[PDB]
Amino acid sequence: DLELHAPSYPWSHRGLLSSLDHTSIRRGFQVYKQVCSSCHSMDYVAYRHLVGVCYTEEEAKALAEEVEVQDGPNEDGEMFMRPGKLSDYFPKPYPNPEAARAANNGALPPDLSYIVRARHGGEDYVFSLLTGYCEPPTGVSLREGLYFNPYFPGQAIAMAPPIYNEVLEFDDGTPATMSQVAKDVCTFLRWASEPEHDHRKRMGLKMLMMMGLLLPLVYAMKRHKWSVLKSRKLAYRPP
Amino acid sequence: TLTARLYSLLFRRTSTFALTIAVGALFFERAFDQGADAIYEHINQGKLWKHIKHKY
Amino acid sequence: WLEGIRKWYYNAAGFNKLGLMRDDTIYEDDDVKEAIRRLPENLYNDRVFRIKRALDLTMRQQILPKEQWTKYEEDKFYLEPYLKEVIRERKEREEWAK
Amino acid sequence: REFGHLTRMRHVITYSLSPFEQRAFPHYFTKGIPNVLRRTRACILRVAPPFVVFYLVYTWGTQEFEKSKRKNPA
Amino acid sequence: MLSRFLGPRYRELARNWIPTASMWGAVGAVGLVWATDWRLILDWVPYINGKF
Amino acid sequence: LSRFLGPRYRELARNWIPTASMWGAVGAVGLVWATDWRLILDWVPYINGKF
Amino acid sequence: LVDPLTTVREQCEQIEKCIKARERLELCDQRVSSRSQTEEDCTEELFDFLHARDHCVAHKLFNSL
Amino acid sequence: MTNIRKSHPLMKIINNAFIDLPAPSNISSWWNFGSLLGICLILQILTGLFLAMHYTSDTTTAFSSVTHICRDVNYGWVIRYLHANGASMFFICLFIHVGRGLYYGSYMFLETWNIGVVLLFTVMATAFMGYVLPWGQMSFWGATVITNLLSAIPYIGTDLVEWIWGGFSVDKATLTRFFAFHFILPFIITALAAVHLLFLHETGSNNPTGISSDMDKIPFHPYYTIKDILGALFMMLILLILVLFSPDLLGDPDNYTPANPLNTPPHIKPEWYFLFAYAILRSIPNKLGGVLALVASILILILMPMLHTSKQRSMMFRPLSQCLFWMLVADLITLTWIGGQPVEHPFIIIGQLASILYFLIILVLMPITSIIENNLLKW
Amino acid sequence: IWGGFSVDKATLTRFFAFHFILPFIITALAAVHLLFLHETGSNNPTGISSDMDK
Amino acid sequence: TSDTTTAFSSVTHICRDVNYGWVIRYLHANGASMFFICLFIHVGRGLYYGSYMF
Amino acid sequence: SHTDIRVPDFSDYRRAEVLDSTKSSKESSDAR
Amino acid sequence: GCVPIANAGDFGGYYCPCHGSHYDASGRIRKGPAPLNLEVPTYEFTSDDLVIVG
Ligand code: HEM
Ligand code: HEM
Ligand code: HEM
Ligand code: FES
Repeated sequence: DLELHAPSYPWSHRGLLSSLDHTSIRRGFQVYKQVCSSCHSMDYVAYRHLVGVCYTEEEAKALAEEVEVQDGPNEDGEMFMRPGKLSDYFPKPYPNPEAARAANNGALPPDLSYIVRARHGGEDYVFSLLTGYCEPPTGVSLREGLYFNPYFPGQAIAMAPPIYNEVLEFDDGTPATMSQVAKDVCTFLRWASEPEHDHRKRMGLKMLMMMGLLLPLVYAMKRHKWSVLKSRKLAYRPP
Repeated sequence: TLTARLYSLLFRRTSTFALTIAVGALFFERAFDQGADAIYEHINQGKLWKHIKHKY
Repeated sequence: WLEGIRKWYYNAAGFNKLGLMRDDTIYEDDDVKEAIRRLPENLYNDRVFRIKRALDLTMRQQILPKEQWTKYEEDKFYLEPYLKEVIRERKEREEWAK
Repeated sequence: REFGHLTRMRHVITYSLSPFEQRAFPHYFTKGIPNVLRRTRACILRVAPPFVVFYLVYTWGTQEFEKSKRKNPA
Repeated sequence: MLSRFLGPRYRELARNWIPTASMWGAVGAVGLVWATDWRLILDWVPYINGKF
Repeated sequence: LSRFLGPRYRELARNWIPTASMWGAVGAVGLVWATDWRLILDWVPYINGKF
Repeated sequence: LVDPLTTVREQCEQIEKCIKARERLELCDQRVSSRSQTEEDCTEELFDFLHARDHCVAHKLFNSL
Repeated sequence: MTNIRKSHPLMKIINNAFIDLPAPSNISSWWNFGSLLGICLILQILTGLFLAMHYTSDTTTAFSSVTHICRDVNYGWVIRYLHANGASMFFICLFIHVGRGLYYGSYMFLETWNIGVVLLFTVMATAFMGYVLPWGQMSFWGATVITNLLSAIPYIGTDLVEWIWGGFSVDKATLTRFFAFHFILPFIITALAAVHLLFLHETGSNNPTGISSDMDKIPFHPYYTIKDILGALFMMLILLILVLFSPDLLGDPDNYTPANPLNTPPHIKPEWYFLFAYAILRSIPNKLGGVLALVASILILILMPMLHTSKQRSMMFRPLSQCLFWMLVADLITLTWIGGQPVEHPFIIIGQLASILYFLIILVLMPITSIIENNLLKW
Repeated sequence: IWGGFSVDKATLTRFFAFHFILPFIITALAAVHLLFLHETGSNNPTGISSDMDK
Repeated sequence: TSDTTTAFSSVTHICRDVNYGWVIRYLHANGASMFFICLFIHVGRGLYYGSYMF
Repeated sequence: SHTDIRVPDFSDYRRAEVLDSTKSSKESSDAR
Repeated sequence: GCVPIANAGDFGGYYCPCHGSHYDASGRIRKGPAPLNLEVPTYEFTSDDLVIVG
């Protein structure tokens, strides 16, 4: 059996009040679009959420119209195909779950809208997983089609190696090293799971400050109004 | 004493107490929000969208 | 001897720290509720002031100075006779009910 | 149950001071720290032992489990 | 709510409580503009206005 | 407790046993009637026509 | 192109925890291979080796990235 | 002519309940949790309503609705995680409240104690349905397991289980009825909490010492009201730390996978606040015995006023009994951890001993010990 | 109140939520109604106080 | 299911494919009608016999 | 007797302003 | 069901090739982490062409 747990990587957003590197989010979206979107899906995230996080409005619009998304029945009686816009969720790669299972070896690529909030370990898992591919150890013979990943439960993941060195060209020009690609995609997936990650932390900061201020004064109020009982100095004078 | 003048001026009347509290909150929200946003952007510099907007 | 463990438990109980002599810590059931009532005036007043002191100390989370900790050998059982009489009367009443 | 039908009490004198002349934090640390140390001394020997034996039981279970999950000569 | 409430003592009492009631209304107005974040007042204000 | 048993309580019980037992009979009849316990109504003449 | 992942992998494999983890690994492999029909797997030794390597690797790598 | 505080018929109860209520002078912080429960309930009512604002209790859209709350609605994530962590914190304060009641001999108050037991039951049922609502993998599978536990009841087992399910398995009907039940029950809890306070007010309160404080009562308003506010602020501190720095710290990530009735998750552990009974349920090999032990674990609180025999009301002055009580708390923690762990060699036997000792302390060890110091203190 | 620009999803869901909660508020206010009524007693058709005939 | 794509379908489901569900649904609607009938009669009684003096 | 009783010294708890027996608390009442 | 067979495999009828607990011709798992064999319902072969199941 055994379950090799993912080591705790020192992510930039790991800090108590540290938010994700949004430039890393911009880089991590491209790998999802050009690599992970080929078989996987992010159905719960639309192009609208992308603006203001790692893209501006015009780039988001252009990116959305790059793909083609289905709209409702036209005035003739059938589906009419239209380019995407801001209010369209990320395109599904496969028409239905059955098509997804059949197209692959027989497994199902889980949607990544929550894969970081569903896997025990979080980003440290996924990153390590994408970088955990290796030759199976002696005495283990995986079936044709199965690939060996120690971090995957059962060590028999049905995933072709998704990330290899120089898989795609980052627009800004950062090197396409597999480690960089995996790091950026993991940050992007964490953002996808927890979009409020920035604001939450920001809110927490304020909660730390004012409750560091309210708590003494309120306490200072209590000891103020409770001091009468705390300095009673009783006396007994029986006859 | 400054505290004594403060109390004799705008703390004796409970209604003036409320006015002081409200006008104080008016500026406290502003100052605290500015300061906390300042601390947050200083801690996370070069990572927030505001800091990297100018590139694109 | 057995008195050794009795004294050890008395010191470990902690009500001697607050000035209470055993009987002041009694759970007030009906029989006890009568037992306090039957007490003479002086004993009742002393008990009520003593409990007042304990409540004050517990509110302040303090104890008496070491000197005024009621000794084991000085713990007078002012309620045992009255409470025992109440219990005997209750037993007789129940027996007549039978 | 309201104030007045509560008890009978006699010869008890209670003094007090207003909250506006007594410092709300009178020698906070100076007397608080010995007080907290005394309170901790009173109860540590009767509070901690069950928790430490729980800790031992928990850690022991953790390894015993993962050893049971280890290999075996054959 | 009739001639009973109209009288010199009642008028004087009105005068006595006019400052308190009026600045209570001022308290209410300030609280309202604060809570609602009313721009049409807050724009004219000093430093506060920099929020927008 | 020891407050129970003894002389008086046993004839108290003897007095109240018919009432309590037949109140329990009331409860049994009410339960079988409300829940329509097929098992019991199999052995009553009229009400076999339900099923 | 050179990935920093492989570099950090090697310089962390030089650690002595990884040294003895590897020792048990090559002790397991021929023990399993020579045994023609055994049903043992060296997955446990590989798991300990990977744990020892990866906890160490996490400390490095991200600085280079 | 008369103070409106004590003249207005509606103001009478409020004044006699929170303003001029005679309270013990030496009340410790352990009693503040009494407020912390009630206030917390309001947040659960306040937040839980807003979750109900945007929620379609339907198998095909419940999870989508929850994600839309946490991702699209303005500050919906705040409300959602505030609600969940508030429920967890509510159970924290409930356990601390029961512990305080056990310690300072409050179960002498009988009617309040039984009403509190009913409150506990209702709150646990409410939390169960609430965890069912999100319709994640753990939601659906834990609901299936816990409702299948009812099959152990003889004769009426299967029909009762199918009745609760609303069909043949946990599906549309089960979720739809669970949402409405989760809506109604907290109002029952509120009315029952009002009854709890009504019963309590007639006997005052139990101070830590345990002796009657009828002669040292103090007005409620200038006092604990402010102390209760301070306690509520500390509670808000803990809750806000939980929500704002690690929302899913107390929660299994597997719930974020949509509920698929084809894949059993690797672990079927319920929420953190139920394992203490769940572990007991795992301990007894017999299914019916397991269910009876599970229910009796909570029901044992009712027997507590009967089992008390020490002539002192409170635990302040009973050292050996205090060691026993802290052993009980350690046992509860051990049971929670065991319920967290799977059913394997090292954990089965530990669960057996934990359950046995947890029952033994309450039934045998505590009263037998209570005899001992009574004999020790010459009475 | 709409939750959007027209009566739509949010309006229906929130109307369900409010329609669920409110009748319990009705119950509370009805209890207070009875509480207030008891302090004077019901009014007979004749209107005049019937304290000698209760 | 308070969703604009299943609300009407769910109501039809209650009326049609639920054991004695039509009875519950029509009991709800006509009970609302009768509740308002009783409320109007109650308000009329209060107006007539001068119960607003309370 | 009523003459015999007296208020125990509170000097340990008093604020700095109201600590001397010759000054008047009216001066520092506003400050406190 | 990690990328399994469709009534095929080395072990007659069914066989899990991802993990252990290889299925049998009747579905019995050979040895591994599968809690049990292929799930079996309460079939009712009271007549031909019927075999009622759940
Ligand atoms: C007794 C107090 C309450 C407790 C302990 C409680 C507990 C819970 C819990 C644990 C969840 C699961 C949350 C999650 O897994 O993310 C939940 C969900 C929910 N609760 Fe409550 N709840 C309470 C009161 C209420 C009330 C009064 C309402 C309705 C007004 C409500 C509405 C909901 C809804 C709609 C959900 C589903 C959305 C979600 O998962 O958060 N709750 N509840
Ligand atoms: C719905 C959750 C509950 C609420 C809102 C609630 C409310 C309260 C409040 C406000 C108090 C007074 C403060 C205090 O003494 O702590 C109190 C006291 C008490 N409650 Fe609860 N309670 C709840 C659950 C319980 C439970 C589960 C029990 C135990 C079965 C219980 C039994 C008691 C007892 C015995 C007291 C008296 C404590 C004392 O004064 O010494 N309650 N309750
Ligand atoms: C939520 C619905 C209501 C309930 C459950 C309710 C409940 C009651 C009940 C049970 C009574 C005593 C029986 C009676 O005298 O009729 C009563 C009396 C009364 N109610 Fe209501 N009521 C409701 C609505 C109203 C309304 C809308 C009004 C008018 C604004 C009103 C005003 C009164 C008055 C004036 C009385 C005294 C009648 C008398 O003295 O003769 N109630 N209410
Ligand atoms: S893949 Fe068929 S269950 Fe293992």
